[PDB]
Amino acid sequence: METITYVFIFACIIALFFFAIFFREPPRIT
Amino acid sequence: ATNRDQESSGFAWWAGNARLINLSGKLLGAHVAHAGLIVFWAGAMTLFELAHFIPEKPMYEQGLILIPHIATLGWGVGPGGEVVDTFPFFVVGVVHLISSAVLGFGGVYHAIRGPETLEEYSSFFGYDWKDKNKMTTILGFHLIVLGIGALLLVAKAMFFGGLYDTWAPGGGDVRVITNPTLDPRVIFGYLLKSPFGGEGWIVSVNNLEDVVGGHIWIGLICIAGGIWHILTTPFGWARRAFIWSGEAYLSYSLGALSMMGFIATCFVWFNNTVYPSEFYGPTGPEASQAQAMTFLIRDQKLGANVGSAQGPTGLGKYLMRSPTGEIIFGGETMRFWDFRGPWLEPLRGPNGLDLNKIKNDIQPWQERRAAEYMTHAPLGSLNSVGGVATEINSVNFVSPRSWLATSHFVLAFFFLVGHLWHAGRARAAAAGFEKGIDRESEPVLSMPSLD
Amino acid sequence: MTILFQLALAALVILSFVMVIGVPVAYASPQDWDRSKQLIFLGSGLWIALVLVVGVLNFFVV
Amino acid sequence: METLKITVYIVVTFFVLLFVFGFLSGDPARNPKRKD
Amino acid sequence: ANLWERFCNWVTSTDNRLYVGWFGVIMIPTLLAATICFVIAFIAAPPVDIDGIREPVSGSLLYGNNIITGAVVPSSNAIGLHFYPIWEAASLDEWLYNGGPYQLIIFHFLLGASCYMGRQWELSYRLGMRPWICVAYSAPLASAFAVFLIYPIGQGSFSDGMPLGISGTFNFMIVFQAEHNILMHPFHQLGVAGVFGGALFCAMHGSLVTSSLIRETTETESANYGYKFGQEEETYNIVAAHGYFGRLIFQYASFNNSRSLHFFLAAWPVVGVWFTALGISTMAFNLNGFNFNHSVIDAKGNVINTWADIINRANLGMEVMHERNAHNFPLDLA
Amino acid sequence: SYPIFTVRWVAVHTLAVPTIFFLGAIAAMQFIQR
Amino acid sequence: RGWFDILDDWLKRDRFVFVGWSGILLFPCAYLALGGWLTGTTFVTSWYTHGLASSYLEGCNFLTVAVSTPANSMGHSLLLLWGPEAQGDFTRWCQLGGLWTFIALHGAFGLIGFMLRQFEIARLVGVRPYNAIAFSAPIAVFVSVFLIYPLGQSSWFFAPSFGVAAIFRFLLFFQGFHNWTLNPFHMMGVAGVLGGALLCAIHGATVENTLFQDGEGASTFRAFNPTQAEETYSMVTANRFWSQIFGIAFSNKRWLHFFMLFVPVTGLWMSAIGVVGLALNLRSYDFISQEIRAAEDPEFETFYTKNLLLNEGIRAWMAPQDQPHENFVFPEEVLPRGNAL
Amino acid sequence: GGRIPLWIVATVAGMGVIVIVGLFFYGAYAGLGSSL
Amino acid sequence: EVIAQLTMIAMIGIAGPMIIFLLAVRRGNL
Amino acid sequence: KLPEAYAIFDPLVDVLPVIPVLFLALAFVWQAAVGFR
Ligand code: CLA
Ligand code: CLA
Ligand code: CLA
Ligand code: CLA
Ligand code: CLA
Ligand SMILES: CC1=C(/C=C/C(C)=C/C=C/C(C)=C/C=C/C=C(C)/C=C/C=C(C)/C=C/C2=C(C)CCCC2(C)C)C(C)(C)CCC1
Ligand SMILES: CC1=C(/C=C/C(C)=C/C=C/C(C)=C/C=C/C=C(C)/C=C/C=C(C)/C=C/C2=C(C)CCCC2(C)C)C(C)(C)CCC1
Ligand SMILES: CC1=C(/C=C/C(C)=C/C=C/C(C)=C/C=C/C=C(C)/C=C/C=C(C)/C=C/C2=C(C)CCCC2(C)C)C(C)(C)CCC1
Ligand code: OEX
Ligand SMILES: [Cl-]
Ligand SMILES: [Cl-]
Ligand SMILES: [Fe+2]
Repeated sequence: METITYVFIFACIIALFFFAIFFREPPRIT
Repeated sequence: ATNRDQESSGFAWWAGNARLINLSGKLLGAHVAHAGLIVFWAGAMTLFELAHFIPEKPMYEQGLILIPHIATLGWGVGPGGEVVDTFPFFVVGVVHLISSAVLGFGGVYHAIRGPETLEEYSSFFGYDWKDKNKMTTILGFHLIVLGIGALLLVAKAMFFGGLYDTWAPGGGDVRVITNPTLDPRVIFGYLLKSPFGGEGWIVSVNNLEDVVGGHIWIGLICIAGGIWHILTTPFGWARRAFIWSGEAYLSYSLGALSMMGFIATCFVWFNNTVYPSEFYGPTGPEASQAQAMTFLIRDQKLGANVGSAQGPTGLGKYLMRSPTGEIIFGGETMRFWDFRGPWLEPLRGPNGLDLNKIKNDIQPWQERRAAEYMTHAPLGSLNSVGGVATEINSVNFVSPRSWLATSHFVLAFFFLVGHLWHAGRARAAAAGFEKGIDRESEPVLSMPSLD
Repeated sequence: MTILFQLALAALVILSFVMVIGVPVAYASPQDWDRSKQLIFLGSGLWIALVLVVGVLNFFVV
Repeated sequence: METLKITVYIVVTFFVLLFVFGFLSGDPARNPKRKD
Repeated sequence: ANLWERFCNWVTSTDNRLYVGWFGVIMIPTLLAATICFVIAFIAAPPVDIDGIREPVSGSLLYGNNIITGAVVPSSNAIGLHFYPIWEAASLDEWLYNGGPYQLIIFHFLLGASCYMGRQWELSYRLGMRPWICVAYSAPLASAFAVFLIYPIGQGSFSDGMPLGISGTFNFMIVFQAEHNILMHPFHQLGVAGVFGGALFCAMHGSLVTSSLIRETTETESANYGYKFGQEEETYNIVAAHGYFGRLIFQYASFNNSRSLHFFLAAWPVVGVWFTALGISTMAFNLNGFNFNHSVIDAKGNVINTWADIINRANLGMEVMHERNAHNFPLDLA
Repeated sequence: SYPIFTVRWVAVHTLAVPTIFFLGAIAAMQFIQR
Repeated sequence: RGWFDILDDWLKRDRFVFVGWSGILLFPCAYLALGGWLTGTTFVTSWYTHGLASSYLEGCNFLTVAVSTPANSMGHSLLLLWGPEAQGDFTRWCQLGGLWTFIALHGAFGLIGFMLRQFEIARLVGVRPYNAIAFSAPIAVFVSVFLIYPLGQSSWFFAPSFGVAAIFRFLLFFQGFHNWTLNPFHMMGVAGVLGGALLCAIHGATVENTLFQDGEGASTFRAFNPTQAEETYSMVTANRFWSQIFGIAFSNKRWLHFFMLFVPVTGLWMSAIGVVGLALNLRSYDFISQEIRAAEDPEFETFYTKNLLLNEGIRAWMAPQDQPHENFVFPEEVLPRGNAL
Repeated sequence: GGRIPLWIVATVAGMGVIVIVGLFFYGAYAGLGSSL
Repeated sequence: EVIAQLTMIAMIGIAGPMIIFLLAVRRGNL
Repeated sequence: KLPEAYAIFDPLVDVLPVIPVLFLALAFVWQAAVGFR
């Protein structure tokens, strides 16, 4: 149960990277 | 004025040697001044080492770096590396020192009175950084000079007394080299060797035949390319790929010295042919190999069968095997089974170390050579306390291998920083945003958004 | 020859020490670039003579 | 193992040639600026 | 035009979400190779004999580790500095037993990490920027070069490099102290002043700027909405911050110039970490820290211990215990 | 024109006077034979 | 108009070195803590408390000089000069470690004075007191390490000693006895220090490489005057650079400079909590599942067990002299040692 | 208010500190704290 | 002995600033 | 050892290697004379 718990958290942090980059809030100028 | 303040030159005082990028005269006086400063230390440090020198002690117990450079060339040393005459060391120190004044005489002249410009004083010495032909000829000029200096080393080896050769039979001694190796399959066979364990790239050279023969290929290559770059001008593909500016050329040389800096570090640490162990001391792998043989001799004298001695790990206590099957020493020194030394090779056979010759053919000179190298392993503190980090104060010793490796790694890294600084800069100066982004023409504002 | 050496070598150092301070001061000085020039031909031309004698006369005291 | 060795030698050679001929393809002219 | 010209325009395109570049052509495959192998090794790699004495060390999660203790174990001491790719082992099972993956990871990593540094110059050149951000990144990069290659070179084996794990790094620091006394070496001391002052100057500069924001929001909403992206105005009063910090110390101990200040913030930690990288690179050739063992001694000859002699006691405890079966002889010279 | 004895005068001499005194004491210690 | 407001005016006079009401507590306490350390490391010994030499007069250098903590028999005594221990003798006061409590306590109120100095000056010039709030981390670090930790153990003896080499011994003591590297509160503290050093270098370098050309000099330092209203470096160019190189990038200057406050300040606070736990020996020393497995499987080995063997060596070899009051005597046959070494 | 140049005192005070610290580094090899 | 080393390093060390001082008084090209 | 004819110059050769360092120090005395222009 431990090994599944560590890799599951690791996978969420990697999935969090994909959204924080390609689905960020666009910075716009004015 | 004369570009000696920030208002006129644009550079501050902490970057003011850059006020000479287009002052060929004052810049000529700066290099020859710095050239005389090296020649000065070359002679002033050698006479200091000779003054503090003692023949009875080994050179590595006295903190010398250049006397071994003179001794390796065969000047002043006899059989076994023993010093027989200190007069050659004295001449090298004085001639390098007396010569320090003449360049210092001209380096000060070309910098204080000499024409701050030479383009109107002489068409031959005046140059333009953008002049691709004038630059390749100065490169070709100095190539021939360095090519001649390469043939000076072999001139010493083949015609003027020879070189000290640690691999000489029956003990180290100076020997005239009569058959320099010129085979390109061997000389250029070094450049393609892996730089990993067991291979060593060009650090693996282990005979003065290959050292001498390699230096004469370099001698002519620098003469051929020297004449080549005098009679040629860079092709089309060479002009659209490089930056042609005064600082860009400096950055190309910084990255070249950095590479040569790291190469020399691994040389003195691993190589024991051109850096003899009788002068600089045993290497890292050498001294660790010497400890394994020191205790083989001791325990075998008392009745131990070293061949069948099983250590606690299951591997041999004194002898084991390399991953390819060669019989090597046991312990932590298994990593150093690639070491080759004249005090150990007599016991090496077709399949590694020979157990029979170990029982019968070990000589008392090998027992002292192994003990001496064991007690002079390149380990020491910054305040020069010999031994491991937990040793107590007594033996004043760190190996010249340590001073030479650590110092020339610090420089090689800092020059790699110098390349990165000056090379990325010459790019930004050749473009021309090296001082900031233009406000009314900021490039990023004209580009599409990323999202 | 015997002592005509520690006098010539000590005179070599004394001349070397006065120029090293004397040459560069003469160097950036527009006091007398012709008056202050021939003492540089003399000293340097004499400096070469003093190193040439101390060198070849060396061999009689070595 | 020898088959894998040839593949890596080809892959590595393919990417290092894209690197050398990439900079040689007029890199200093690729700047938002003066192009020469 | 031709396809090669169109390809070169795409590699150097400033409109890509993630810039590729010619350095990126090398960086992307080398990094992707290193992480994919690292992730798989950290989870399911079998035990590895690092010290070459037929004593494997478990390092993966499936073999009884957690995030704190798991590690990718360095290659065997029987290999030393020898190049050990997959095709030099008679199979994968032999490759995993001798610490094969460790070499493949650190090699593809240091390669991609160096191209990452050049990639910083490359995009700076295409955007009209000054180029010296890569120089600041050279300090952490040279640090990675020291503990992963420069030190295994000087000692002669990759088994002595820093493991790829949390507890593995702790094992690297303790042994390095017993054999080199890194705490008494000045370069590590300069490295501590770089990281302590780096965090000090980070908290300071961050506080003083957040102490003098122009009031442009209410109390109900966040203060960050007083700044808008791309505005020409500076959202904090610089001379107001100079008037505060200049009175805490004295007037001339404060930076009135913004460019001189951010240079100091970049200079201090970078050259400081440069030294602690050079400290590891020099102690690789066994030029260790200051040795003051038994350096004070009384009028008779009794050793009057100092705080340095106590440090020598803790060092002796680590040295006699590390790699408890790897040694057969009284001296540990590598 | 300018004053001489200020609070800046006291702050300087509180650290300058003992420092030179300590630099002399530590100097004499370099010749202490055991 | 009274004497209070007259004294208030004099303290807040804009002079070269600002005094203020906070100075009455800051200046005398900061001058005695430092001067006490300089007096100790130059002249004072620690022979009767630790069995060590620790002054320049005895032959120590800048690295080994220290003001050692008092002996273990003194307990948590304040060791006042007029107290029941020294009984007014200044010589015997130095010989038992009175200077250590003289430096720790005067230095503690000195830190309080300096933080009050940050609140007082911030009010006079009309700024936000975020600099004072950031100084709370170095104070929580000093209190937990030099005061809360020794109060949890046996005496002031096991507190840090004011010396360069005495601090290195403090860390090795925490490795061998506490396994302080394994504690997750030191790990977060490490991340707050190395992270703040990362931000400090990457922010200053990004500013230096995204500036506008506001001048005609090759050294771009003179192109700035403090009284502008425009930004000296491009924020939108630095955002695009880091968006394409790293993936994300800052887009708000006010958030960026607050983030540089939060990361290093929070890191030190977390490491202070971990030391407060160690005062009671509440350590993160072991993983029970590992030890249950390794005790019954003589082939299971991880870097965790290798480090514990190193901890067992540090304790058994440094204890007899680092803790001389215990009168430890270990024969040669009980000392944990590997093979050969 | 400046009858003696600042660069002169800068060198004198600079040469003055070079000697005093060198006296300290020298003392590391003689007398107490020299291990001998 | 010791004095012989210190006597001359003082002369070598004074020679430097002497050059900058001599032309400062004679208004040389500094 | 050195020679014996050059033996009187032992304290002189003991200080010569440091001379290169002084040229770098001279650049700051000489620029402090011009005021860091
Ligand atoms: C072949 C070598 C070489 C050459 C000729 C140059 C030439 C130049 N560089 Mg470069 N540089 C080099 C290598 C070189 N560099 C290396 C290796 C690095 C990396 C460390 C740098 C980093 C660098 C930077 C960062 C900058 C330059 C700049 C410059 C220009 C002005 C430099 C100047 O005025 O110095 C002034 C000299 C000093 C201020 C003295 C510095 C003293 C150092 C820091 C300490 C010495 C250490 C020593 C071991 C200890 C001293 C002992 C002490 C106790 C007395 C000039 C064109 C500047 C530029 O861009 O110009 C356009 C600039 O900003 N250089
Ligand atoms: C070996 C290193 C080196 C060299 C060769 C030079 C050389 C030079 N520098 Mg540089 N510089 C250096 C280090 C060096 N510097 C360092 C470390 C710094 C940082 C502190 C600087 C900062 C700097 C700035 C900011 C500037 C220079 C300038 C100059 C040039 C003009 C010198 C002048 O007019 O002085 C005039 C000074 C005098 C007349 C006083 C006497 C000086 C002499 C030369 C001393 C020599 C004494 C010596 C013992 C005599 C030889 C013995 C004899 C027997 C042979 C000159 C080519 C300037 C320039 O670019 O010119 C256009 C300039 O603006 N330098
Ligand atoms: C790289 C070094 C270098 C370079 C490029 C120059 C270049 C120049 N110098 Mg300079 N000079 C140098 C070193 C250098 N010098 C040194 C070391 C000294 C001290 C002795 C001088 C002293 C000096 C003075 C006093 C004067 C010049 C002048 C000149 C200019 C005229 C040259 C001429 O008429 O020669 C014509 C060519 C010849 C006479 C042929 C000579 C061939 C050489 C000497 C034979 C041996 C060379 C050999 C290969 C090098 C030995 C290598 C060794 C260092 C290892 C010219 C710009 C003059 C000037 O500016 O005009 C007014 C001037 O008055 N120089
Ligand atoms: C100090 C030495 C030196 C320097 C700086 C130069 C500089 C130059 N030469 Mg010259 N050259 C030299 C010596 C030198 N030369 C000598 C001695 C010879 C005689 C053999 C020549 C013969 C020569 C010819 C025939 C030509 C040049 C050309 C050039 C120009 C292009 C350089 C270039 O593109 O390199 C970049 C190099 C490459 C793109 C080659 C590929 C890079 C390889 C694959 C990298 C491998 C390195 C690796 C990391 C380690 C290598 C070790 C081992 C594996 C081999 C440049 C001005 C050209 C020109 O325009 O001049 C008219 C030209 O046609 N050179
Ligand atoms: C703001 C300045 C300041 C502060 C906060 C401190 C704080 C401290 N000092 Mg320090 N000290 C200072 C300045 C300061 N010092 C200066 C300038 C000197 C130089 C002379 C010293 C010299 C010094 C020494 C030599 C020692 C201390 C010590 C101490 C500690 C104990 C003090 C104590 O119990 O006093 C108690 C006094 C009070 C609480 C004052 C309260 C008085 C009120 C108003 C009532 C008045 C009574 C009234 C007159 C009736 C008379 C009583 C009658 C019945 C007899 C404490 C940490 C001791 C220490 O650190 O030991 C480890 C110690 O030995 N101090
Ligand atoms: C430009 C410049 C600079 C630089 C300078 C230089 C770099 C110079 C050099 C100089 C030099 C480079 C010099 C040299 C000199 C030399 C000499 C002067 C020598 C002498 C010798 C002698 C006298 C010897 C003797 C002897 C003998 C003979 C025998 C044995 C014994 C004896 C050793 C004693 C600077 C930075 C400052 C700044 C400004 C500008
Ligand atoms: C405790 C006590 C007290 C107090 C005292 C005091 C307050 C003292 C002070 C003292 C002091 C106030 C001292 C000082 C000292 C100082 C010093 C000792 C310094 C030195 C230094 C030097 C020598 C320098 C060095 C350096 C540096 C820093 C940097 C770089 C360079 C050099 C290396 C040079 C009293 C009686 C009140 C009461 C009771 C007890
Ligand atoms: C070999 C020989 C010779 C030669 C010698 C020479 C060549 C010398 C040179 C000399 C030199 C060339 C010297 C120099 C010196 C320098 C100095 C002594 C400097 C000092 C420095 C300082 C002290 C600085 C200060 C400062 C300032 C000014 C400002 C800023 C800050 C400071 C603090 C950094 C003769 C002839 C005797 C003869 C015998 C043999
Ligand atoms: O492997 Mn990892 O650690 Ca460098 O010392 Mn030797 O080897 Mn082992 O013992 Mn100590
Ligand atoms: Cl271990
Ligand atoms: Cl062993
Ligand atoms: Fe900022």
